[PDB]
Amino acid sequence: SRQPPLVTGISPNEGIPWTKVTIRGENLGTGPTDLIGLTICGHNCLLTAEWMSASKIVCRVGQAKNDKGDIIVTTKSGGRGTSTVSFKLLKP
Amino acid sequence: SLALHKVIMVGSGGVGKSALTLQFMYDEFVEDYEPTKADSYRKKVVLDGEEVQIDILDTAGQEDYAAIRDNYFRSGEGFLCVFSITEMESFAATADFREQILRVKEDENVPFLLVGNKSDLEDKRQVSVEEAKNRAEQWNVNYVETSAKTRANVDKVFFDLMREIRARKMEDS
Ligand SMILES: Nc1nc2c(ncn2[C@@H]2O[C@H](COP(=O)(O)OP(=O)(O)NP(=O)(O)O)[C@@H](O)[C@H]2O)c(=O)[nH]1
Ligand SMILES: [Mg+2]
Repeated sequence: SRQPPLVTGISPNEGIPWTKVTIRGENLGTGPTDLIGLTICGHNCLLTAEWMSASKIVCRVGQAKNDKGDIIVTTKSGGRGTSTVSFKLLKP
Repeated sequence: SLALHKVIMVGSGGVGKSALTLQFMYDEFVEDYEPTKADSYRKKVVLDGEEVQIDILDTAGQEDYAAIRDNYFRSGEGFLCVFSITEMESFAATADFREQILRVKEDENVPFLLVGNKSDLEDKRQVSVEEAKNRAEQWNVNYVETSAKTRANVDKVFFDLMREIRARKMEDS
């Protein structure tokens, strides 16, 4: 249906585990129920993901499984997305 | 493979660094309070007909940063030095930011723009246009007044800064 999610903003761009981050972009979901995937640094953050608008999702980062700060959003309407920015997971 | 211009937003707290960024990035403006630590934005934009990518590092206003600023500043190619026309204090603070930037980049001619934000609040102006202009000329940089609310000159400051970074990359390559 719609186009793939594209994350173009991350606030903040780094932080300790369980930091609350605001994700900005395009096609992040046509609604609250449209969101079916949210991985940051390989970590599944879907459970804490709160859809705000098609350009905004808020969630909490978790301990990394990857070393790349990739922000992958997946919607039912547009499929798996990509990000232009990365998140840096910090250690306490 | 596209050109990538790295812009950095600097200035005191509450002057509108984020508002300017979010209006430019997502065409929005909301009267909200949300102090920044460090946020990253990057998207495709068309500069003078050519598709490029702009990257924006939106930073914290609080001067609680010293060695942290150095790293951020070093990664940037151009800077938007923002202050609010309604807060003289933020204007006087620009001298410091300028100093810190020139230092790390070791370049007095680094792409730079002095931005007087919140132009829509003329009734609360504390910094005169004349004063702001004089400082900009002293530093040899352009001065532009903006409004993240009405979006006046917002696109202009980002485009002009990119053109400077662009020109700069022409000379060095
Ligand atoms: N009327 C008006 N309000 C503005 C303008 N720019 C920012 N504001 C308001 O001023 C407040 C602070 O803006 P904000 O972007 O958070 O400032 P900042 O410089 O990013 N803050 P910090 O340094 O703490 O990260 C917000 O409530 C915002 O809506 C403007 O041009 N006009
Ligand atoms: Mg901010």
